[PDB]
Amino acid sequence: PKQLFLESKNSKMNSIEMKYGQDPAINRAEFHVYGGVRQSKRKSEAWEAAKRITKERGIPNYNPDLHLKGAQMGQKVLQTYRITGLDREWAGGEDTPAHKGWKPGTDIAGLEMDDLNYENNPAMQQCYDDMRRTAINGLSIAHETIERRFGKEVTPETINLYFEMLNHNIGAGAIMMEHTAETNPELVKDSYAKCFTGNDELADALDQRFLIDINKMFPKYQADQIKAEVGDRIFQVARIPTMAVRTSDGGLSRAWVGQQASLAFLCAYDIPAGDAVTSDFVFTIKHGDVVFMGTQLPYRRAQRNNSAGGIALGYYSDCNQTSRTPEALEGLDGGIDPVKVIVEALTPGCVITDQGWLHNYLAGGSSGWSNYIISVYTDEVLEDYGYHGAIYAMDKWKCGVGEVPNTYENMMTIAEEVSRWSQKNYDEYPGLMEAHFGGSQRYSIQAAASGAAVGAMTGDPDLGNAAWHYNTPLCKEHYLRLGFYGHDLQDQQNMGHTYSYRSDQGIPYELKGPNYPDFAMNVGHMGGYIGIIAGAAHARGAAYSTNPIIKAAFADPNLQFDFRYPRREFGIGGLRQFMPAGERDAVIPPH
Amino acid sequence: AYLTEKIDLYGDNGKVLESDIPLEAVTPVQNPAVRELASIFKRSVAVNLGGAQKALSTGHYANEYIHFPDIPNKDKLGIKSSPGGKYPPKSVKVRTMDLPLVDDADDIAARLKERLQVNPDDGTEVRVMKKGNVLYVKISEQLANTGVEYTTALTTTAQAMTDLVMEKYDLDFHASPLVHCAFYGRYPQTYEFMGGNVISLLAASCANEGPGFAMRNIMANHIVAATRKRTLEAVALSSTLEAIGHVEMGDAIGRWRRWQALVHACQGLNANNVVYDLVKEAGHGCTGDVVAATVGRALEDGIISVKKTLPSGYKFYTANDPSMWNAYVCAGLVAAVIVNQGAARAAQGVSSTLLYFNDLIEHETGLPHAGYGDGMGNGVSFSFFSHAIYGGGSPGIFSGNHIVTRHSKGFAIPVIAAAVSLDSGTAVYGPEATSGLVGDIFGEVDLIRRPMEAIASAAAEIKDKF
Amino acid sequence: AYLTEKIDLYGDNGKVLESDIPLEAVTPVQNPAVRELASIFKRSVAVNLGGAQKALSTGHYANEYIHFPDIPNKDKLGIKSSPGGKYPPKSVKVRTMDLPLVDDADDIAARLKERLQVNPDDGTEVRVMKKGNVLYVKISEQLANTGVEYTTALTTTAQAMTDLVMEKYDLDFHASPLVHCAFYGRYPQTYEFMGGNVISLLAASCANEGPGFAMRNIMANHIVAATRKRTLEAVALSSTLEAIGHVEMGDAIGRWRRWQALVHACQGLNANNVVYDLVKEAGHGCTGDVVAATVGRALEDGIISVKKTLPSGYKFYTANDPSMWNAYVCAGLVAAVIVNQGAARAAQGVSSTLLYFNDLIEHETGLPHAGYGDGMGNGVSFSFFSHAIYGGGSPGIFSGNHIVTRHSKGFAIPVIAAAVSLDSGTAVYGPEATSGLVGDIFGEVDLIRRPMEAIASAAAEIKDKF
Amino acid sequence: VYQRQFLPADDRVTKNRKKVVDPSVKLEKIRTLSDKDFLTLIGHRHLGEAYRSVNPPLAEIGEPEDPIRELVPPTEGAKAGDRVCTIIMTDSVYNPPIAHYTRAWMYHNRFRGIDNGVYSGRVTLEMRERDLEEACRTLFETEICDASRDQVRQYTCTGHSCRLDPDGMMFDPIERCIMSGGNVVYQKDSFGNPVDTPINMGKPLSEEELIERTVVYRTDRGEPMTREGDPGAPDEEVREALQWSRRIQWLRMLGNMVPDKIKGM
Ligand SMILES: C[C@@H](OP(=O)(O)O)[C@H](NC(=O)CCCCCCS)C(=O)O
Ligand SMILES: C[C@@H](OP(=O)(O)O)[C@H](NC(=O)CCCCCCS)C(=O)O
Ligand SMILES: O=S(=O)(O)CCS
Ligand SMILES: [Cl-]
Ligand SMILES: [Cl-]
Ligand SMILES: [Cl-]
Ligand SMILES: [Cl-]
Ligand SMILES: [Cl-]
Ligand SMILES: [K+]
Ligand SMILES: [K+]
Ligand SMILES: [K+]
Ligand SMILES: [K+]
Ligand SMILES: [K+]
Ligand SMILES: [K+]
Ligand SMILES: [K+]
Ligand SMILES: [K+]
Ligand SMILES: [K+]
Ligand SMILES: [K+]
Ligand SMILES: [K+]
Ligand SMILES: [K+]
Ligand SMILES: [K+]
Ligand SMILES: [K+]
Ligand SMILES: [K+]
Ligand code: NA
Ligand code: NA
Ligand SMILES: [Xe]
Ligand SMILES: [Xe]
Ligand SMILES: [Xe]
Ligand SMILES: [Xe]
Ligand SMILES: [Xe]
Ligand SMILES: [Xe]
Ligand SMILES: [Xe]
Ligand SMILES: [Xe]
Ligand SMILES: [Xe]
Repeated sequence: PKQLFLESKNSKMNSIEMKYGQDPAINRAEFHVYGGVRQSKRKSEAWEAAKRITKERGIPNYNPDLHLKGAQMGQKVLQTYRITGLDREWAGGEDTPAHKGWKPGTDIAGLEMDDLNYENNPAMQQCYDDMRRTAINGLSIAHETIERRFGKEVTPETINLYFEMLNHNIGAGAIMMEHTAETNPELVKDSYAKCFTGNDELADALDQRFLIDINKMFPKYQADQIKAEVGDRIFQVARIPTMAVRTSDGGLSRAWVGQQASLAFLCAYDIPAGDAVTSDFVFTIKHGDVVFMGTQLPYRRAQRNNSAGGIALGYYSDCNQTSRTPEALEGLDGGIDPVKVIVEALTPGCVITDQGWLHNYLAGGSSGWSNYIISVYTDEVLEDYGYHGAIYAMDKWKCGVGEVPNTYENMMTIAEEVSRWSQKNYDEYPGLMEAHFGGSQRYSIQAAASGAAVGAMTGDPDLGNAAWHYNTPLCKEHYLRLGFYGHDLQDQQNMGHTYSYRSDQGIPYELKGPNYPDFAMNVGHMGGYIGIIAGAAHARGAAYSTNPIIKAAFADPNLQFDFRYPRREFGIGGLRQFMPAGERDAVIPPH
Repeated sequence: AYLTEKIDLYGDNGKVLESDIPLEAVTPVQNPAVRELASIFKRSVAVNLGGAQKALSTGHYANEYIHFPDIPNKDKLGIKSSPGGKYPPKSVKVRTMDLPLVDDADDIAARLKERLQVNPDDGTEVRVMKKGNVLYVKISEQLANTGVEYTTALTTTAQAMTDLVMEKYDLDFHASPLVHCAFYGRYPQTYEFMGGNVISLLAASCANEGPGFAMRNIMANHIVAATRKRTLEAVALSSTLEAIGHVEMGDAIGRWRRWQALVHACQGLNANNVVYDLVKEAGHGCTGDVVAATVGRALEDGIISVKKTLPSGYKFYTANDPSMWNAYVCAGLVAAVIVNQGAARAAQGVSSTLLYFNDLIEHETGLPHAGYGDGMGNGVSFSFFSHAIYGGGSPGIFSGNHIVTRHSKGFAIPVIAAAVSLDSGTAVYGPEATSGLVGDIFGEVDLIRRPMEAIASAAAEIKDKF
Repeated sequence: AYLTEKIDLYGDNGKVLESDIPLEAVTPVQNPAVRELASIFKRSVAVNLGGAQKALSTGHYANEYIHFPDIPNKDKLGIKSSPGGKYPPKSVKVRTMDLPLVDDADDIAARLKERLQVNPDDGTEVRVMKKGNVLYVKISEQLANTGVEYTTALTTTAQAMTDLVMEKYDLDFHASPLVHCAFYGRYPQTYEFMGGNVISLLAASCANEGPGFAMRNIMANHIVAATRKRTLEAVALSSTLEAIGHVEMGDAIGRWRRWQALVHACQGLNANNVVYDLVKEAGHGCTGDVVAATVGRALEDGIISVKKTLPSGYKFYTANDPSMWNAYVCAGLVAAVIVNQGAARAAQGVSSTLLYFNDLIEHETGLPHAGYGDGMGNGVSFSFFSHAIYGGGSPGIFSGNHIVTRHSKGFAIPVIAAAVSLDSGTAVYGPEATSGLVGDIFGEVDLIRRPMEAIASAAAEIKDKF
Repeated sequence: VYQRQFLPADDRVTKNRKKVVDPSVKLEKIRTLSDKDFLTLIGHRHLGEAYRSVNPPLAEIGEPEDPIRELVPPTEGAKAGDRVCTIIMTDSVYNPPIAHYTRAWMYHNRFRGIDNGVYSGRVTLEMRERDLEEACRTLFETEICDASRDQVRQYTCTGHSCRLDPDGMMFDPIERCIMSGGNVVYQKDSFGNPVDTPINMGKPLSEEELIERTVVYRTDRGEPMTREGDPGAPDEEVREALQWSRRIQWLRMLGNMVPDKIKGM
């Protein structure tokens, strides 16, 4: 039974061999014989488009012949990529707002690096936009103020009218005033509002078009856990237009919903224009009873709520919906598969924090640092290493996932074996060593596979992530090289900070994030931690890792991005088959 | 030069507390009680042991409905955790723990004091409250003035609690992040110790609207809760905090120093019993009756005089003492709010009274209202942002640092404290809802709860210096 | 409990300054000189009268190439300003003015001191420097401690300057915004007094990375400029500011207090002459020779011992005193930078020495390096962000508050100060470029320029208290 | 003076690491380069050209009174005020006689006044120009430089992890380094610029020589750092590099929890 990177489980594709058309175990290659960028369909097409652009605007742009010392890019193979594990999927074939239904089990192979660049991939951009345009609030206080101050009864009928009105004004219309401007419905068709509740009788009394159905979206055991936390309360989940956050930031969401929800309360309950109660609605939405995807950031990297930088790792873990899919519930031979949850949750975890945030907010440029991150969700490499650690631990400790005692010693044992297996394959397959040519890719992958195995096997997220940092000596003392110049800042320091309680060192992994100082600057890490946190919770029988409200809030088929199968969605964007929201086609000239 | 003009300080019962006090003796740069008030806000924090214990026990750490779940019934979920169900599911407990913090509050307070104290008898205090659920902490001036910041009581208390709990119960390495979370909440992913269990009366040090605004970032609900709704004591606390804030902003300087000191003395300390006298005279009437009483008192005291009589008979008044006229308008402003919002026993109208008491004053005299535009300006912004969809909230959530109400130079927030003190429970975001712990714990500090008498006694101690 | 262990404090010439000093006597919570240093940073500001005068004169207000243009030759531009050219063009002057601020610096200094003074014998100081172009101001402790913030010297000086200039020259109403701009710059559109002419050694109070980081938001170039490149005095100033910062962060507490105090004593104050002795022994060598000297000194002093000898002959060492071992690694770290960057007289390699002195230490002993990961961690981040396209800059622009170098618990910034002090002028963003005014003005304060002797003398004054 | 042990050396690989980093061990010269070819390869200055300076000579810059500074003699480059120049080398993952972290450890132990960065694909060394030239004689002419696996390249450095070419040479996108008549020659300088005549580096070492002298562990040749069965096994049953790695992790974790926890450990 070969490694998954040499033979995918069901399609039997050889992901590494397909890059070269040569046995990846052979240490031999011919260089300078590919015609440079001519071997790339996307860069060749880009060159021809660039010539037209230069002629039209009068300023040169993309020009591959500018490559240093006459050496065009492409002196070696510009490898293509295969999305990991698409041939092992069997569910999620429903049509989505972004594309017709994917046929589960169909692979996406031959993608070029530029197809998985955040700048060129609308699925990756929409993934982030869906997170930041979301506003979540408890409605108890607004209903309390209406009943106690205003004097009107709140019933399923008034809640339904409130949601019909909020869905009319959140993106397009006006209700109370004469002569008022409105937005073109075509530009905001992705904007809407819903609610969820732990009260099954209330859920059954509402118009289901406005309901996030916990009983439908989740398996029984997970629905029971979430409903027990939500209790007899109503939570609103509103998504403002993607186009609106694209003209500003995610901090607009709570303010925007503050305006529209206040108006829908005024109109659904006939409250006079200017009544003092109005201020309680906006205060409740913006501050009184609110859940944010991201918290504010300090002056150097100043941000209001809902920027990728303020999103706690556990919130990135819980907005992923792989935890409620059949693949994650019975993929490990009829049993729960926490590894499927880790490897999927780390895909937006890596792409959003590294490409969406570190790159598209803190640094930038035309590359999107794409090849660094592509390596974590393609060709079954990290997949093979992760499953290797799980199978090893299940056989050694004779138990299931989440049941290996969470001792420091067991963490070290598993980490040593996964590091060994990662190094064994990079050493025995020159073609794989060349595919993941950057040391950071190889270093992050052995550290992530080790953490995934420890997290999935012990159910302990801090211990799972401790295994990541222990890979620093294991990697360094073997190869005598690690990653890029500033890659091991956090790895070195977290070998000590993981179980430290000093002021800015101690903090559970669920609540760490891109503002934890050690993690604020470098790629190839945060996404891995995000996957580990999600998998550790999954392995110990939990429905989420950090916030049940976030988990329920993203169980929604009306989301533009499919949060259940992110690796697949990023591949669909790679095929140019993902239609994002926010485009301004309705009000611009033809093209 | 010293503000040598003499004033009499009266209590809220309309009886003199101290006579012949130079204005200089009530200023924040001189008055020991006002200075001690700022010192108490800087050095005091509360530790919520009950909250910390609950967070660790159930996994509901921090805020926003966060929950790190531990599943004690894995074998009853109907799932297989082993391929083909070879091994039966076994539960684990990895994110929670039960520590008897509340039961051990007395010993915890002792260990916390030893860690915070720099030298014996340095004035460090730890008091057990709410039968062990809360500790009131006040660090020494020695510790507090080590560096330049005001957050040392907050930072040291959180680390001291975390370290002493890890040591006292000899916890294993797994507990380090969880115990840190029990006290710090989401710090350092958040700048604030968000959802933590170490609380200061001051806001996070990243939240100022400008330099020197720390003493202004205190909600009116906190002030009302700490003074237990005693109207003029809430006005005195709010006005005194705004007075300290204006010194730190650099506005109690040069040709504006007397103007700023008089706002504090006249509106905040019932100087010459003006506030009390105006409320007494017009209490059975409307806002307009306070306008009549304010103009009459300004004339009686020689602060204003008739300047010119227009052909219609309308008289323009002139300010013989412009800074004192402004201060009399500020006193009339808080009196008007007491009469208007006091009659309704409902705070909402405070924003309307702020606007129209000033507008009526100008139309009545031809003299500028409080702040030469800020009184009406904030009446407008504050009215708008307490009755519209755009932002804001009910009166009690505003402060001198809130973008909506920051503008007025110290005479606006005290009227909000007066109105919220008189409210009969007409709001949902009232003092009990937003400031319960603040009022129960910090309200026990005599200086915070009843500053009027403390300021007057301290002013009398140094009256002969000026 | 008091840190009673005795240390000897040595000067930069390797001769003892004070013997038998308890570690407790050099801590920021006890030492009067360290406490006075923080007090000086809080209360001192510089007024750039030359800059203010030039901004008003030419209209080049604030920063970023801003210019409010006044056109004195409107009739020579070839344009018509009247329909059909009925009336010839006439120039106007509406955004600029000429005030002799520098020529009147002496009288302005007297007026500023009187405005800032609370009481005659309060300690307020205003000194005229650079022939009238700059004023050094130090407000009194009375004014500085009125409220809770550290920005009072900045806010009061900007307002006193603006008010006194408006009054002295009896300027018309048009001048108010322009004179305010001459001192405040873009405030309040900016939180900072951006492009203004009132400067503090501290950063704007909105800029901290966390609570208690104010004393850490000071660039290494400022420290080097203030100590005029005297290597160990720059190390002492940087280490002392990091020591105060760590107290304010809450990290000099409980079971971590001794560890934190030893970092300051051993790396920052040449305790027991370790730094000097290591540099003396290995000065003619490489980073590796400092590693050999550090391990040898730790063994000689009984700080470490052989734990186990592996079959190959490699020995694992054990720390008999873990906090002192960490402190000896911190001392060896600054010695390593002095030897390595000192040989090249070029600061850039400081980030490489920070990383590899620690990495070599671990490989040599089997013991953890400084900060159990932070020393190598910051060696990595600091190296990366001083040699790549992503951000950062030259060594001198980093500080304890910079996201790249904040992590280490007080032992990283002092090595940057040492390296930049030894630099022969190899950078463009060196101390002269970023900290000229800081070094010329604040460098005149003896305590800032030469803290080592001041700390040792103050420690000897209170050595019998512990 | 305490005698350094440098790192655990229980086998051929770690003993090779110790030789490279120990400054008292002479690195054997395996090739001769003329001064013209040597300077042409570096590409910063040519033979007979005057050294450029970044600041005036040290004696003219008015160094302040500073007793510690007097204990550290400046290098000749520092005394002259030479520009700080960078040289970059890349070691293949396939059995090189020196690898990236060993370069940092060796540089910090053998050369004075350095700046150096370790990356997976390259290693920089930045020193005052004349000092850098002296250091480069060791980097280019001794046993730590196999012409086919340790190459000089200032940018477009990819190749460390790439498959070897048909001649066993490491890939260079700019083709600075080529195989001609069995010899490895630089047909362009370290910056990819033209050279008047190629710089001959001689023959590469044979495969068995490379395996004998390499500092890297490799699973394919049966010499991984962690062998099958080592994970979890007692310290005495694993490589000393793994016993050292486990110890550093235990002490960084316990020490950073409470420093006193590692006392006597
Ligand atoms: C008041 C304040 O809102 P909060 O009271 O803090 O929720 C502020 N908003 C605004 O200023 C809204 C301005 C636009 C709406 C009014 C247009 S007239 C803000 O977002 O910080
Ligand atoms: C370092 C700092 O930049 P400055 O040094 O402050 O210019 C910071 N940037 C970053 O952290 C860039 C992170 C992304 C680049 C590194 C990818 S490994 C920031 O924008 O605040
Ligand atoms: O070469 S560096 O490690 O500085 C950057 C890698 S993108
Ligand atoms: Cl409890
Ligand atoms: Cl806080
Ligand atoms: Cl006046
Ligand atoms: Cl400023
Ligand atoms: Cl600025
Ligand atoms: K070419
Ligand atoms: K539905
Ligand atoms: K709570
Ligand atoms: K636990
Ligand atoms: K007890
Ligand atoms: K003590
Ligand atoms: K103080
Ligand atoms: K607070
Ligand atoms: K009391
Ligand atoms: K001038
Ligand atoms: K003018
Ligand atoms: K004065
Ligand atoms: K400054
Ligand atoms: K200790
Ligand atoms: K062995
Ligand atoms: Na254990
Ligand atoms: Na020659
Ligand atoms: Xe990067
Ligand atoms: Xe390590
Ligand atoms: Xe990852
Ligand atoms: Xe308060
Ligand atoms: Xe008064
Ligand atoms: Xe400084
Ligand atoms: Xe020491
Ligand atoms: Xe070379
Ligand atoms: Xe070996």
